[PDB]
Amino acid sequence: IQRTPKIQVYSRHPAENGKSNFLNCYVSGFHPSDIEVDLLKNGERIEKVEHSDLSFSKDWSFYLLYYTEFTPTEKDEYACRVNHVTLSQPKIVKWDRDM
Amino acid sequence: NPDIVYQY
Amino acid sequence: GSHSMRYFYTAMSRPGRGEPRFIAVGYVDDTQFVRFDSDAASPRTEPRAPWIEQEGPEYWDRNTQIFKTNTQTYRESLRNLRGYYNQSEAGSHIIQRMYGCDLGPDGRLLRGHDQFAYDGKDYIALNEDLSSWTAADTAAQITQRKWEAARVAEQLRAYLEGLCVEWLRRYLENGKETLQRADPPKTHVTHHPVSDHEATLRCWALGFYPAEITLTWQRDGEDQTQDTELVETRPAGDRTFQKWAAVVVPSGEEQRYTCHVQHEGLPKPLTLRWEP
Repeated sequence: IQRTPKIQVYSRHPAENGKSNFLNCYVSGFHPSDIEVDLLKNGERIEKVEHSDLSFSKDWSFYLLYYTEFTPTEKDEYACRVNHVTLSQPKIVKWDRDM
Repeated sequence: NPDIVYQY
Repeated sequence: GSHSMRYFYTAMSRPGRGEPRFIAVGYVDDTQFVRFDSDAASPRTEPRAPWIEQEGPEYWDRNTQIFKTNTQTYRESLRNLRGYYNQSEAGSHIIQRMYGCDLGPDGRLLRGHDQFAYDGKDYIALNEDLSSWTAADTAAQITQRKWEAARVAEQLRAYLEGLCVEWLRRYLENGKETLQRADPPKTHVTHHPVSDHEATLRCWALGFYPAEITLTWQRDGEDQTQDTELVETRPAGDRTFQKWAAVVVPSGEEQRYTCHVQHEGLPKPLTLRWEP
C-alpha cells in the first residue's frame, strides 16, 4: 500500500549497430505485483517479449525483467512502457545506450 | 527442496 | 564463498477473477532454479537452471505436490487475513513468504530465515533462534498463537538446519561450474559533457556474478556518496548483472575522481579513472 516501479531500459551486451543483442526492461521496487510492461520500437509495441518469473526483494517489493532480441541501429528508437496502479498514465522510458 | 511445514 | 538457498512464495487474491494465484520460485544465490505457478495451463514444478534437470521424477512429483498443497493453504490464509483486518471481500490482497538457509564459506549453517508479509508489510517472522516469533500486530499475534500451538517453529528449525542445508550443498555440487564460479565485473569509465562547465563520469561494471558489488566514486580520495547517482544492480539476462555509478564533475577536474570496485570475483578491489 503502495510502491511505484523503478524502471531501467538497457541492452544485455554493449550496443553495436547492426549486431544482434537483447533489449531489457527491468521493473523493480513495486507493490502490488500486477504490472503492464511493453517494449516499444519506434513507438510500436514489440510483439515477442519474454519475462522472468515473479520474484521479490528483502523489502517485499517485486521485480521482473522483460526482454526481447533486437538489432540496434543509429535511427531505431527503443523504449519501455509501464503501467501500474500507482501510475495515472503509463510511464515511457527511452533506451539510451549510454545508461 | 521446499519445506513441508500452515494456514495463518 | 558464502551461499544461500531461498524460496519466495506470493499468493494474490483477485475477487471476481477466480481463486488466488500462488507462485513459488527457488533460488541458490542469484540463480533461480525452480518455479511453480497455479495459473500455468498444467501447474507443475518446472526447472529454471540446467543443473536441477538431473533431479529424478520423484523430485518433480514431490515438489509439485507441496506447491499444490501450498496453493490451497495460502488461499485459506488470505481468507483468514481478510477477517483479521476486518477487510471487505472486494479488495485484492497479497501474502508473501521468504525462507531458506545461509551457509558460510565452510559449508556450515550461518542462519535460517522464515518470514511473511501481508500487502507488502512485515506480518510475522521466525527469529534467528529458530524457536520464537516476532508478530507485527494483533492480527499476526493470532497466527503466532496458532503456530505456537502447532509447534511450527520446531518443524522449521528441523528443516532449516537439516534438509535446507543438505539440498543446498547438493545443488552447489551439481552446479559447481556456475554456482561456485564468481565472474568479475568488466569495468570502464565513460565521459559525457553536460555543458561547457561540467561532464558526467560514469563508472560501469558489466558481466558480473553474483549480484553483490560495491561501486563508488571518490574525489581526492573522499567518498562522494551524496553526489553519486548509483543505479540499482540489474540483470543482463544471461545470469550476469550490471551496475553503474555516475558523478557530475567540473570540466578539467576529471583526474581528481576515482571509481572503486569491490566484487567477490576480484582478487583485489579495482581503482579506475577516466582514460581520455
